[PDB]
Amino acid sequence: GAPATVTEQGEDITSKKDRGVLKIVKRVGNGEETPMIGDKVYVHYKGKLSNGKKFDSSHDRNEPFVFSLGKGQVIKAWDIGVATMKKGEIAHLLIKPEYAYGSAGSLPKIPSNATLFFEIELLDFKGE
Ligand SMILES: COc1cc2cc(c1OC)OCCCn1cc(nn1)C[C@@H](C)COC(=O)[C@@H]1CCCCN1C(=O)[C@H]2C1CCCCC1
Repeated sequence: GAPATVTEQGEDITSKKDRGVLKIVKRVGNGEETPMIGDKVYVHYKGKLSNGKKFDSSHDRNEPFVFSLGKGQVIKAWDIGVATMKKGEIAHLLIKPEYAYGSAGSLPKIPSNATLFFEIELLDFKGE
């Protein structure tokens, strides 16, 4: 499925090049601009554990998820990944625990050493 394709063909977008955050562009966005640290970013997403029956989606609430890039509301992988995206882009990210909830996890929601998969659509971003 989608996660396996990211493993096999995804680009490593980490600085350390440790394959901690792998990305496939599923739909190319518009223009050249990508968001700056501090920008408010508006997305739709679906997320799941790799090896789990936990699934989460913005589409359930039928409203975009909004956060400030780099301000710490979301996992490191999201700060790294969303910063690479253009408006209108859809991407798949596969994420090792070091860039998500680590060895500890965050129970009950997130277990120890969980790999996460997301599909993210970057709808818009706006400066502070
Ligand atoms: C729908 O509720 C949740 C969704 C997800 C994780 C959740 C969660 O709350 C229960 O708990 C993680 C542990 C507690 N927590 C929450 C937050 N920080 N720590 C803020 C939260 C915004 C952090 O979430 C993220 O960084 C990522 C990216 C943004 C969208 C949600 N994210 C999740 O990790 C999901 C998670 C995805 C995989 C399947 C289980 C849910």
